[PDB]
Amino acid sequence: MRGSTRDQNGTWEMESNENFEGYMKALDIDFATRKIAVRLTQTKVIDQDGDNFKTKTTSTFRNYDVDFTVGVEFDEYTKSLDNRHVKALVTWEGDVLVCVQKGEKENRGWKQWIEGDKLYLELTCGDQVCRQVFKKKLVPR
Repeated sequence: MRGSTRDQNGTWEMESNENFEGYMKALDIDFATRKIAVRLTQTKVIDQDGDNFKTKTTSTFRNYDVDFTVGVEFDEYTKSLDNRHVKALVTWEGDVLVCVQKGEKENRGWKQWIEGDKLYLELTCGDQVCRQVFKKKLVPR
């Protein structure tokens, strides 16, 4: 994948989500939670000021909010998911925003990037990959 810009500011609405179930299962998220969440549309709001990100990902079930500074390791406590601690680090690879979440689970993290007018997010855990695509609702520019 390739990002067309590093500017991810805006509000984005999920248009597709594939293998979210597998990703959730890899995280040991319980059956009932997976069934509720799997096909609920998510909205993602990104407020990005240089290296500082505040993100909110919302549905009518749960929200999944995380704030970070690019290039600064942090203790991510995953209360909205599996209630674990990971050492999270978000870096740029080109114009792809890459997060590695070090901890118990292998190969855990995500990659987020813009292609033109859409936002893409690939979430990984173990041997599972979830691919999400979001259409634009609002961007500043």
